[PDB]
Amino acid sequence: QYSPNTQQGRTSIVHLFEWRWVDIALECERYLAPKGFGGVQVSPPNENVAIYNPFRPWWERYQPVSYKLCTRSGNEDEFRNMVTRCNNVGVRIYVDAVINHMCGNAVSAGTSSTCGSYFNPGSRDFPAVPYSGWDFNDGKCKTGSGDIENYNDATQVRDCRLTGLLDLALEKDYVRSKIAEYMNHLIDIGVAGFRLDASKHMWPGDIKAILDKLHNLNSNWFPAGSKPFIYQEVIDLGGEPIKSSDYFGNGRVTEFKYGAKLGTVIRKWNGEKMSYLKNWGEGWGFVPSDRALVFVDNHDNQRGHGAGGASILTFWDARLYKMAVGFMLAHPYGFTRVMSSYRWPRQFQNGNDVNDWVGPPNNNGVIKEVTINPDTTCGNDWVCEHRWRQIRNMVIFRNVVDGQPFTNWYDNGSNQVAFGRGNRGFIVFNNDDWSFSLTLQTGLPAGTYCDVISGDKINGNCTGIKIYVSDDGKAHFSISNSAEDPFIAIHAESKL
Ligand SMILES: CCOC(=O)/C=C/c1ccc(O)c(O)c1
Ligand SMILES: CCOC(=O)/C=C/c1ccc(O)c(O)c1
Ligand SMILES: CCOC(=O)/C=C/c1ccc(O)c(O)c1
Ligand SMILES: *[C@@H]1O[C@H](CO)[C@@H](O)[C@H](O)[C@H]1NC(C)=O
Ligand SMILES: [Ca+2]
Ligand SMILES: [Cl-]
Repeated sequence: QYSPNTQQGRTSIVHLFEWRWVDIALECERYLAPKGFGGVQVSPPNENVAIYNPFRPWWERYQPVSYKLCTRSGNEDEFRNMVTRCNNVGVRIYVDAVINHMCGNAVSAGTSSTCGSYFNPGSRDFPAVPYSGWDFNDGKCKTGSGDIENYNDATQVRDCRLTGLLDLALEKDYVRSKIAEYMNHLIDIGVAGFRLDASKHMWPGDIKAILDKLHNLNSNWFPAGSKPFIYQEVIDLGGEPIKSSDYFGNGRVTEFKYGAKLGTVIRKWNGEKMSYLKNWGEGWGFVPSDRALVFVDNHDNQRGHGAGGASILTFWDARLYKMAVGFMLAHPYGFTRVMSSYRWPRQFQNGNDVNDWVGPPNNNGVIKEVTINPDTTCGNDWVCEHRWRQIRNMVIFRNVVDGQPFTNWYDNGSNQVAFGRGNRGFIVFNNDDWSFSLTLQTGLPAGTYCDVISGDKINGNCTGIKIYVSDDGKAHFSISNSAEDPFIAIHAESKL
């Protein structure tokens, strides 16, 4: 459950948030496989509630009505077509598995379902699964409301309703088996693994009993004996009784302190500075690298439903976002996930921002198509961060330096830092308020290399900055603090 099951040399996954299955299939063929992306995390593919408004909020997909594969991203035929085409070009599919709960215990304030299945939250009746009142934790939870009242309390966190969502009794083997039936149907179609939603709200032993029922991967594409990659969503910020180490036996765990701290460091909060990232990873008290799923959108779609660290980013903030993603993709700690988002307005109040009824671009309920502009960016309100040159080229950097050690760290005691990845990559960052201009030791061999942040290596030549490495691996780097991207990255495949 710890190995990503990606093709050798492909080292990251991209979350194509709410994209349609057809658009992900095309993206796998025209962009993700040619650019070496390891896989895609898709939004929940199972049937969910549809509020009566239109209003198609993003959170509707986290309220299951059944396990039929029928959502605004597409139906089962479209889902199987996407998994087949993506696996055929070596791009894996990871499903967001919503298994802790069904929909809101109320929600009947006005609602329907995405594939027409009947459901009634009040009587706990979900006949398309089938689940009844005997399959929920209403009698195990001991709070007066039935909802979680203290989110650091270990028993309420796992047995009571998360924000009113009907909580499944995962100690029953019937419930564990229905969930495994759904997840096994997905593995058999060709899925390579899963994001386990709300894992903090499930007991480690119940998750393991579900995982022990999971199938080996489809051996028409994966070697025999391969097991599904599992990454558990658990926000563990520090002193609470629930800890990420309660879940290492089941698979990887999301390290939310990674994106939170990389965000406060790049923003210099409280005097923090990038030179403190010298011992980034386990030196910062994070989970072990072989159990970490890392990302920098600490909390994307930062609406009111969220109890943790958070930082969403715009223009001067897109600059900080690209710097954070580049540091993450060059650093060897953890398995990396990049987020691809959609555009949505903000309100500018409550302290930071509050336009929160966000939902993806939609064609009257169904997700809109992803369009590609002539410069390879996207239209139709999709942001496509994974197509930004600086991010895409850092996804490639991570592949090129796969397995090489962290080495050659440099820092100026403030926010100008640099490090190498063995003899195959080197990266330099300037987040101070003055320019950087110095000769540093790399582990790279002599030659001319293209900076992949400011340009590309096209046809034996570079489109942006060129870096010259001398015979003893030293190289001069000059970075203005006024550059749009104050960092430079070079690697073995961007050498001329
Ligand atoms: C121009 C893009 O067309 C497609 O991507 C075809 C997707 C597709 C999905 C499900 C099917 O059963 C199918 O025949 C085709
Ligand atoms: C080298 C071993 O390090 C660990 O096992 C870290 C465990 C750990 C558990 C929970 C956390 O929230 C965390 O940051 C770290
Ligand atoms: C000139 C740009 O053309 C496009 O962006 C086509 C997007 C597209 C084409 C076919 C599809 O089935 C789809 O989902 C999306
Ligand atoms: C590409 O251009 C750089 C200068 O920008 C030069 O050093 C390099 O030799 C050129 N490539 C070839 C193959 O001549
Ligand atoms: Ca629970
Ligand atoms: Cl997550």
